[PDB]
Amino acid sequence: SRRRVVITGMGMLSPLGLDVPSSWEGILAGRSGIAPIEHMDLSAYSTRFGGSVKGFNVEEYLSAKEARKLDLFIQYGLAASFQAVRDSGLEVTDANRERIGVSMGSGIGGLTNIENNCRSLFEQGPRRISPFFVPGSIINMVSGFLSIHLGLQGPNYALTTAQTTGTHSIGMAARNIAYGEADVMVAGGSEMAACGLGLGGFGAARALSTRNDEPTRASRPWDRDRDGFVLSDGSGALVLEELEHARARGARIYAELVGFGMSGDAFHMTAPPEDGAGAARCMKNALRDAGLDPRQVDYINAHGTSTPAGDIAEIAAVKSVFGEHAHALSMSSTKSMTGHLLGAAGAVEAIFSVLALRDQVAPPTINLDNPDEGCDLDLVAHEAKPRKIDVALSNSFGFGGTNGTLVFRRFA
Amino acid sequence: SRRRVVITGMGMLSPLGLDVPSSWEGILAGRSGIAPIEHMDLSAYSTRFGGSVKGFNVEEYLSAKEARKLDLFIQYGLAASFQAVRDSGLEVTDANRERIGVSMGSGIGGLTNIENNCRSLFEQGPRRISPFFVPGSIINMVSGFLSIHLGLQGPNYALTTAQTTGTHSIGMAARNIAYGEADVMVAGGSEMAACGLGLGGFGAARALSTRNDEPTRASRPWDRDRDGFVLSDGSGALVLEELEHARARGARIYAELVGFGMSGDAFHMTAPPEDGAGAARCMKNALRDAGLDPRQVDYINAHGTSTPAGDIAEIAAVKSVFGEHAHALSMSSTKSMTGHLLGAAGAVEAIFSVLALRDQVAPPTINLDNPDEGCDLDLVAHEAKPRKIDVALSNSFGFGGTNGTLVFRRFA
Ligand SMILES: CC(=O)N1Cc2ccc(N)cc2C1
Repeated sequence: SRRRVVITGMGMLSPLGLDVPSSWEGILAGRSGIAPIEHMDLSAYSTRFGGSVKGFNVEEYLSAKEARKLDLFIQYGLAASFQAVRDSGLEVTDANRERIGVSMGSGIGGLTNIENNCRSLFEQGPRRISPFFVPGSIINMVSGFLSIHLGLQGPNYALTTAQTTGTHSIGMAARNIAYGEADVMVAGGSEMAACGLGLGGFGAARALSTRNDEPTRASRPWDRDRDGFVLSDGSGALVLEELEHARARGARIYAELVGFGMSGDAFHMTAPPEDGAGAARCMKNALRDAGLDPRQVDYINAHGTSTPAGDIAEIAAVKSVFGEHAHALSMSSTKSMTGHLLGAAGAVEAIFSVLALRDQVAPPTINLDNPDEGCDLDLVAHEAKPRKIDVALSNSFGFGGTNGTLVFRRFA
Repeated sequence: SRRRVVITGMGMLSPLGLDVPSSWEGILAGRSGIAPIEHMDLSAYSTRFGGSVKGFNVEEYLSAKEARKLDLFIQYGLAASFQAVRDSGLEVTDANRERIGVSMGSGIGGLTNIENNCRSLFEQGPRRISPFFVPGSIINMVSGFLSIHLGLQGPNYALTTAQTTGTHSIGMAARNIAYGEADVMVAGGSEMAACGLGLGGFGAARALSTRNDEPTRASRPWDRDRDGFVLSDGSGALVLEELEHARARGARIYAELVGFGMSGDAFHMTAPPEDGAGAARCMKNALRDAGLDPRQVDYINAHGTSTPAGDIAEIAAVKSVFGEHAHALSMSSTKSMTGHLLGAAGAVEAIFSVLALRDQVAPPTINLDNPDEGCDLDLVAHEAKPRKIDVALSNSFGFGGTNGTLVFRRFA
């Protein structure tokens, strides 16, 4: 039957740093990775800032010759994938390669790449479209390229479920191992949507904070002055591993993955139900899946996108699932500092959640100066809060009424 | 032990018709759906033909208002999903809605919408980007929109595994049911990449047939004159159902899905290994999953893309897997008539594999006028072949070395 699943490796690019420890240091210090965007000219855009990955050197991972053929999202996913695999100390052999797979996803994928070849197509013509446009841009090629580079011959796929992609990717990889389709999976996601179509598209839908004159205070989840999410780039990857396999080889285990929930809201293409009915169903499935009393949950890492409707939905979802225990746990949004990595949001927040467990600290919600109507839970405003965390939960919600929950606990 | 999964409903948009019975009539008569592409200037392109969905009326499915928000690939996916659900006679209720989920995917997604919003971005700047650009273009919106429209609250997600997408979607939907996460799933894929960026993308990699003089003859898997694949558009969708839930409501069962294989080649970003190592591993994994010996397999719907390296690698794979049984089974490429629907290839080709079981006939590989070196198997050249079929394989292989196999068995 169902095997248990532990975290043996983590890798990350965020607007807070080029690895996990540097990113985490910023999280505990309540530092913002949000700044005006420099790689393009956004004077015609209603939003001109985001969470860029700053100082990324792809030639720490790939030959410039390969890197040139690949969209930044693919570069970011490989960067985090390679970190996580090295962090696991796992050796890939002919003996285990067929039992090691990969599920790295993206919400949008190679939008910069499609934008640039679109430029070439319209300004010059079809014959200037790169021969590398398809394999360098489509979402499954983080899983593809990682498998080619490392010899991973296990299950090879990618999810695209918008802002839920990282949680879905991690959770379903765990089910791969749980049910014995694999002993190891590299799982998470990557996003680089900070191009014309991305900032314009989200801008057109009026979803983005337009606080161009103070980018670091734009992402203010549950604050009454919130005006949309902040668009950020990066990657999260975890090495998920069957528990006995991890023990046999003496792997360092950060935490166990005990619970995964999915659920459609069936409510609206882009709007979350104000009652949190979808988040509620999802967390309930995931806590059942983990065989837990909801009162065991100590820390929740919220979706916490800093949109009006999304944030309030999540208070209502947590009050409804946890009843009075909603006032005992701590809930925070690391999106306060990183902004919204979209399909990678689930991945980086999975790792922040595992790190709350290791270090016994609730990350802060920075910029929560004036909590909104009903937002009366412990939201770890401003400053990290050292506390007892046995069980941590990470929530994601996306367009299509798509929901995911991951439940982690300490392994000893 | 594990719940059994059956097919109770099927839906399709293809170059051979706007539904399954019309597509299947096409298939068994050896008709081509390939023609010069219209309503689009391909003067500057090396390929000017493909498999277009001819005569599609989205308003049979959606309001004009709904449909104007959504890329053709999503319209195609919804059409297939709606056909399939209706074909199943499933009643969605408050009692069962949490146990009905969706896994509809795409290889490439919303190229045509990205192209048109790009046209507007480059000519007039970002204030001409549709506010429905993002949710109207991202790959999870077939699953999103279907779930919202039918009120489905089960597992809500999408796969994107290039030309393997449709197969992976159906396969991992089947897993959700087997391991009791859902009782019903709508699964498959949709694709409409016949924009400048698709034909130009694949054209730039010289992956496409350039036989503009005889478009019906361009797709010729295992023929010595083949010169790359034909780009085709459309959708497949299956209603997957746990057996006891099918029988309890007196569902018409087309066939049972007994076996699912995934596997990475870990070989090359675009190229398959010459010896079908990947396809071999994947078919072996799928037959082991089904608890079947290779001698039990009667019909294989090949990937059969009409690429020099792709077609011959599949011959290698089958010979390696089926040894002294490889000439006994019939193996045909329906891409000989449909061309390559990319991420929807696996969905439509799963349906054709189910109807091969229902009607006891192997669909032809048309245009196999001169089989290449080593292509001495029963590739059902030119005409449909009635024969005994108890076990059917549908193989899919994609960029990133991503493999998928589905094993269907007759039900009586
Ligand atoms: C043409 C056809 O087969 N259908 C099935 C179906 C199901 C639901 C909705 N909204 C619309 C339609 C149209």
